[PDB]
Amino acid sequence: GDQICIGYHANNSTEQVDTIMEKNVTVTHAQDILEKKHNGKLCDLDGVKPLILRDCSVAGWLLGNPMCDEFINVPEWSYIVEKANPVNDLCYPGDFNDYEELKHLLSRINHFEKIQIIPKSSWSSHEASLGVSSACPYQGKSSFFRNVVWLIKKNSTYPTIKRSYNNTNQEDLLVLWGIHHPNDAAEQTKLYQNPTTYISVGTSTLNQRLVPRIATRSKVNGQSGRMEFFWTILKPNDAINFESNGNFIAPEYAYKIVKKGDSTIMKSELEYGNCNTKCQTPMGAINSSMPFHNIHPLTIGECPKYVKSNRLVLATGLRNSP
Amino acid sequence: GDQICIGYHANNSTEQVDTIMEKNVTVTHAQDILEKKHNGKLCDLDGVKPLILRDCSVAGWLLGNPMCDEFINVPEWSYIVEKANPVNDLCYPGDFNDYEELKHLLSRINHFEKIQIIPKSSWSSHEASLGVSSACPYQGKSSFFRNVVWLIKKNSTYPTIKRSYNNTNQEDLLVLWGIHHPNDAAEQTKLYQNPTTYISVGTSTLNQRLVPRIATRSKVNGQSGRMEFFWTILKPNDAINFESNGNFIAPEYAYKIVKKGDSTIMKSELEYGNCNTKCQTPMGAINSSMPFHNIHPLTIGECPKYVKSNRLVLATGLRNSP
Amino acid sequence: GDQICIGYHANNSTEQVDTIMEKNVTVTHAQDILEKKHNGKLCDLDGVKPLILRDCSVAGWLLGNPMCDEFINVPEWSYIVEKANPVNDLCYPGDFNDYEELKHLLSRINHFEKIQIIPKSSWSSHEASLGVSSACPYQGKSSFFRNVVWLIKKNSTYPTIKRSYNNTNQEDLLVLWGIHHPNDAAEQTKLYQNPTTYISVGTSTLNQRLVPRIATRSKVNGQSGRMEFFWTILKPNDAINFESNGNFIAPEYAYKIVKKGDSTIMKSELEYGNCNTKCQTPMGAINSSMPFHNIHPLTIGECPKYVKSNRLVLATGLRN
Amino acid sequence: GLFGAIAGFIEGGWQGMVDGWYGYHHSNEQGSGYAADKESTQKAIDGVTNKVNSIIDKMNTQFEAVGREFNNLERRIENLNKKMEDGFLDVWTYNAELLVLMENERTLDFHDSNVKNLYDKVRLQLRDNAKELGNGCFEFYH
Amino acid sequence: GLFGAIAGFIEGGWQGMVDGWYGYHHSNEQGSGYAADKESTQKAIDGVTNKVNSIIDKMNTQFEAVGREFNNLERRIENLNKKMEDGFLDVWTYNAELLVLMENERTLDFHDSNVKNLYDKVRLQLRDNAKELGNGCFEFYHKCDNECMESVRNGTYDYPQYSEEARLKREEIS
Amino acid sequence: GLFGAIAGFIEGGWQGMVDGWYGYHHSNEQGSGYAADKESTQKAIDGVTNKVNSIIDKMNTQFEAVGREFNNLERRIENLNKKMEDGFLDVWTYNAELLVLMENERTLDFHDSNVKNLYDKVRLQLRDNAKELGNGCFEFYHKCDNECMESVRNGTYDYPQYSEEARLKREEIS
Ligand SMILES: CC(C)N1CCC(NC(=O)c2c(Cl)cccc2Cl)CC1
Ligand SMILES: CC(C)N1CCC(NC(=O)c2c(Cl)cccc2Cl)CC1
Ligand SMILES: CC(C)N1CCC(NC(=O)c2c(Cl)cccc2Cl)CC1
Ligand SMILES: *[C@@H]1O[C@H](CO)[C@@H](O)[C@H](O)[C@H]1NC(C)=O
Ligand SMILES: *[C@@H]1O[C@H](CO)[C@@H](O)[C@H](O)[C@H]1NC(C)=O
Ligand SMILES: *[C@@H]1O[C@H](CO)[C@@H](O)[C@H](O)[C@H]1NC(C)=O
Ligand SMILES: *[C@@H]1O[C@H](CO)[C@@H](O)[C@H](O)[C@H]1NC(C)=O
Ligand SMILES: *[C@@H]1O[C@H](CO)[C@@H](O)[C@H](O)[C@H]1NC(C)=O
Ligand SMILES: *[C@@H]1O[C@H](CO)[C@@H](O)[C@H](O)[C@H]1NC(C)=O
Ligand SMILES: *[C@@H]1O[C@H](CO)[C@@H](O)[C@H](O)[C@H]1NC(C)=O
Ligand SMILES: *[C@@H]1O[C@H](CO)[C@@H](O)[C@H](O)[C@H]1NC(C)=O
Repeated sequence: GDQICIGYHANNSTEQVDTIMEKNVTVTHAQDILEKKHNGKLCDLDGVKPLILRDCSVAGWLLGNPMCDEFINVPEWSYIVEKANPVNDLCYPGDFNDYEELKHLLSRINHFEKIQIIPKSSWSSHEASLGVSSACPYQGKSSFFRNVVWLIKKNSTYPTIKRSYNNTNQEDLLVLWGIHHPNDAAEQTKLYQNPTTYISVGTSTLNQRLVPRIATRSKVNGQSGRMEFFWTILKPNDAINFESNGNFIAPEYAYKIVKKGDSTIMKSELEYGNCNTKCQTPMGAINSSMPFHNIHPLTIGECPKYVKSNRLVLATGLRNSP
Repeated sequence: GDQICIGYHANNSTEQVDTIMEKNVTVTHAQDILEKKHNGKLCDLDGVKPLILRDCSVAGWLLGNPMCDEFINVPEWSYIVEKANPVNDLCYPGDFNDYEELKHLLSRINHFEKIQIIPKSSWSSHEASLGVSSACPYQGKSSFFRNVVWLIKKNSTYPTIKRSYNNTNQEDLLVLWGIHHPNDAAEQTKLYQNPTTYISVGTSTLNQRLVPRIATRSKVNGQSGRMEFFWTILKPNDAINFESNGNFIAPEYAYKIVKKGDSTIMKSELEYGNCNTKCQTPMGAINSSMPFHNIHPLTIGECPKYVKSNRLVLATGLRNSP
Repeated sequence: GDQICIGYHANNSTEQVDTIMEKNVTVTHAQDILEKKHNGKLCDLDGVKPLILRDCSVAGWLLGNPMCDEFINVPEWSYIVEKANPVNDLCYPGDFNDYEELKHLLSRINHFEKIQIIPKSSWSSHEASLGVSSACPYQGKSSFFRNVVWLIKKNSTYPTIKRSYNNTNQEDLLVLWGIHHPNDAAEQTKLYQNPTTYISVGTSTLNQRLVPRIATRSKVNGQSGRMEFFWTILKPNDAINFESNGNFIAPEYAYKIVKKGDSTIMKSELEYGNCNTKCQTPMGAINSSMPFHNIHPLTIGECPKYVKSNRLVLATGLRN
Repeated sequence: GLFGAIAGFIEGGWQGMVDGWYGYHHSNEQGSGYAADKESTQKAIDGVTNKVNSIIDKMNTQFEAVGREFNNLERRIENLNKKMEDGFLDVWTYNAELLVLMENERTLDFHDSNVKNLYDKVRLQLRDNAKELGNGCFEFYH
Repeated sequence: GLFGAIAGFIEGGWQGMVDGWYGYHHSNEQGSGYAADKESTQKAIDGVTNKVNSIIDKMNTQFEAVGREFNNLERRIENLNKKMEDGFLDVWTYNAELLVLMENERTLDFHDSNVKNLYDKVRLQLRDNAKELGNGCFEFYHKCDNECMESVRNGTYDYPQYSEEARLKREEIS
Repeated sequence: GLFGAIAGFIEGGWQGMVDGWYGYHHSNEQGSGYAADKESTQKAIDGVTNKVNSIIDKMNTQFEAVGREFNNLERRIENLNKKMEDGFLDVWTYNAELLVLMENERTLDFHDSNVKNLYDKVRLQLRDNAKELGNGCFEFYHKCDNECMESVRNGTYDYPQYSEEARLKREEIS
């Protein structure tokens, strides 16, 4: 007799999927939805190069540690890359006040224009050229942070400093200054003459009076002294006023905030790859239309959604006959 | 011959639902579970009116900015409404210490009873009536915060203040005071005579010694001086002790905490709408038995659960025949 | 005619389960997956006893409140247990700076060894034995925190103290010191002679200068004065340097951090129960192969996962 | 659908049957007419009503957002706060939308299965006493 | 039930069948008795055991609460902490309760489907060699001794061997 | 599976059918050959494609981690930060893995159901004009040339045209 049979597709597919009740089910067709591959390097993001700090910390860059001269004037960036433990940080040891809040602001900034707010040459009652240390070497000579000026007594006198800067720009200005905490009363006298000193700083919102602290400390990079750095955002048309009779690390250069947008500080040891991507991770860039990836949670750009999975495959076709 | 047919309901229903495999499936019956409508007003909550600060900040209210006289004595409230950027804040410029922690406490409070703890008239060795500024106008005349007193020298002298207040009430007391940071040593002398001043403040827990900071600042509301305000919760039977030889902004009025409960500080630009509701959002009130809504995440009262969905419809009936 | 019938199991089972569309469905077999039982005791964790602070706070223990002598020398612990409101805390009233950050560090530590960094006997220009208070009683006599020394003027003089200690150990050191905030200028003179005083403390990272504050305060445990305590971690091969002309509550003993690992500070009113467990909660220990429990969210050890459910039963068999 | 009855071997629904979800059309000498199966319609109502109530009550324990405020030097915790609150709102939105999608599919298949089972109830009663037309109808041999 | 077999066309279960989930009751001349289908019972056990293990393992990476402490001027972050921890506890409680409700429904329907498929396995073996009573039972048109019954159970029934005898009992003879 | 058709009453798949998911094998006098059911294969493609797109789009609103940094005296909030971010990553991992497991099970059962329904479409057309072998195959009681076979495939089989011939062969054999 004549026959008609009902049946279904089978093939040479080895593609496996999982269900609640059964693992490793061979099927005829499947869709992998998990990206697992990356190019292992740092790329431009939609045409814009990242700022790669190499051996420099954000602090090293913004104060101008003399080992960080490659970053003296940086172009517009897409994102920032910092090593876990950069060796070029505070060459003269000390502290950076509210450093993590500063880095958080940096995450919304794509470009600074460095600007001279107080010329080093305008200090006529104080020595502006003796503020150097063997802690901050440049080409075998004692140096210092390039963006600030360590003021010293002139002719055994340190008159009271009264200096202003008015932000006549249409952008917010990041302004950096510091105080020197010496080793002893003798060092205080040697550097500044005046035994009891302060630094006052005012804006529309800031009302600061810093006092140096003498304490006996362990040598770090050969120094027992400490520098402590402070910052503020000076809004358009606001002024900053400084007053001091000693221990003042004065601004020379400040940073105008000329481009805001999406950015990040990415922790990565990786190399620049002279490549372009839409999606960067600290382990490498991703080029994929897959909706998920398992590379790293901390990504930037138009990325697949991160999951911890080793495997994600959707069944499209039928159970396959072995 | 005779026939019996098995079949199912169909109807005029146009109601659509979604499934994984198919969108826009017409069904015979459905339940919408998403409230999408509100009345666009700020309402009483189960019969209790909110405190609507209009153009006043919480600080403006609690220090008694003279533009905030509408709030000199506020009755029990259900919730508080503050604008994003209230214009009546610190009329004399400066800072409110731990302001966000104070607002957080306010979120658990439904009623204060204001009380005079140190009468303005009780200051016999100091001027209590010269503490006014053009920064704090009332009806075109120089004024000041109403709940604290700016003390001035009397007859070229400022004796040392020693004042205590013992909380003889059964409730916690919110106590507010301040310090004046002047523009210069000449202003210090003119206002307070004594050149080197302090404010000490002690309770069972508090151990405060405040020193003024003299510095040149940008003018805000015409002033280069700054007021800095402080607060504490004085427990029943504890005492607060003040000592000062100048720059003291003394309490006059303090707040008894008479009712604690669920409250919130809600950010809205809306005004009062002379309505009642069981559920209020910053965009408007909700009257619904629906289990979900998409109006706004920050609600107070007996509310449906918030979701970001545009549409939530449960299939109850059958796939519908055209 | 001969018959074969197809059928399925039924039984005497009363076990009930839930579905979206039907509650209280009787089934033939089920698996309960929720542990609901505990032994109501504090136990050793895989053979290691916890440190049970009884009536002492972490501060009471580490500063050596004289009521806390049970904890003068504690062995390696699995976890720490503190009461909600321990009565033996700061016997002399005041504050412990960054206390909650210190407790957080303690949660990653299983063993401290006490080490003498400044001998009590080395204070030859100061009185080291007058620093006692009726606020800190031991056996009906005025006493003080045992791990620090309240230094007083000797023969109406308080020379400037300069003391250093170099961490020659392979381990981090927790170091504790303090300042005394007196009631008035008269008390300042009586105790320390010098009217204007400081404490400076420096390491490779620390740069501290403390000044006493005079304020008029309510009596707590009979005192209007306050003690304020500070701490730091001194790394291997770094040194700590102290300088003071008064108000100094000087270290004698510090703590070597000899074992780091999984630990916790557990809030419980319970006492030791001479038991062993792989999983402890503040309400009692758990012995179970169940994948979930509803006892308490804050557990330590190899534990089931916590959920708020009263009931979790999986259907294995058929409708009955 | 999964069970092959609704818009399958039964081609369409009856506008005519108003008082029920599933049932019968009879046509004898007395004349035609529609009648609803009360027993299977009530069982379906019990199930769907329980499902709606189960979906609502499972969302009793959903996350409630709170206002917290931060100053200009607390930007890290301000951002942590905003991401934590948005995080939970996105989790509960996904939970609500997915539960509704998944239970909608089961509800339509539930109806498909109830109709197939009603047809089989009747077939196993009638046996060779009637002819299976294959359109949902049985022609009686009396 | 979705598949119409359990508490459907098979009216109820057998207290009598103890060593299996699904199976058979035979009644020939040699006498009656119950026997469990080993193959379909074992397949159902493998499936349910895998489901229980899959539900447990999916909850291995569930949120673990940690003790953090805050002072009296850290109320905002104390509250952030408490809401974050409660938030995840509520998420994982919903996940556990919903997964159990949904998989319980699938388990009961799985059993319903296994019974329906066992019945159809036998029907497609017996064809016209037996009569479908409509209660789960097949009346044979031939003699089926304890060794014929086992051929049905183990799924190797010889349809041709009995078809001629079956036709003579089923139909008019001429 | 649930519907009893795939790896059930139809023992295996056909390497031979290449241009379809489900369909037919005919064997008459003109000879054998495979042909795919276009209508049910396309309906299955539409369904699975919609499912994949629905699963992807439901994960558009998934949690995105941000780098925050904390100093050595902010260990409590550093730990709160790390637990909050890990917490959401574990929630969205569970959601993705479980949705895929549950929808994989529904997809395989969807195919099982489409095959069962194709078989029933044909059975209800052929009625007593053919014999049900119980392996997915129908032995015709009449001659069914390549143009009769296509009438079965396209779902317009003329039952009356062949019923008299079919009855004569049927009552003969059984
Ligand atoms: C014709 C009538 C008996 N029908 C069937 C049942 C009825 N109920 C529902 O659809 C329903 C609704 Cl609309 C909401 C909640 C629960 C249920 Cl069961 C809809 C109208
Ligand atoms: C007759 C008996 C051996 N059956 C077979 C399965 C048996 N076990 C279970 O129901 C079961 C249980 Cl109770 C837990 C996990 C996994 C399974 Cl399969 C109880 C019923
Ligand atoms: C051409 C035919 C034999 N099949 C059926 C259609 C095709 N579809 C899929 O497997 C599929 C895939 Cl591989 C991804 C997304 C959606 C779908 Cl439906 C696989 C090839
Ligand atoms: C599935 O197959 C691969 C083969 O390498 C293996 O890694 C995995 O563990 C298998 N799973 C099971 C349950 O057999
Ligand atoms: C240094 O300054 C003093 C006065 O302050 C003055 O007497 C002296 O001549 C100055 N010396 C030089 C070389 O400028
Ligand atoms: C569903 O229909 C509505 C019109 O009522 C329309 O808004 C929408 O685009 C349709 N969606 C799809 C996917 O067809
Ligand atoms: C800064 O200069 C601008 C003029 O460009 C002026 O408007 C403003 O008042 C100045 N600000 C201060 C604080 O001096
Ligand atoms: C406040 O007064 C009460 C009653 O007069 C007294 O018992 C208490 O000691 C006082 N509190 C303080 C802190 O002085
Ligand atoms: C049966 O059902 C109710 C809810 O319908 C529930 O409270 C309980 O778990 C069960 N047992 C009772 C009420 O004794
Ligand atoms: C106290 O001070 C001086 C030592 O220089 C001396 O007058 C006196 O003897 C000292 N000691 C005592 C115990 O009085
Ligand atoms: C501590 O002691 C060792 C050994 O004498 C020495 O190398 C080290 O530099 C000392 N540390 C400090 C901070 O002086």
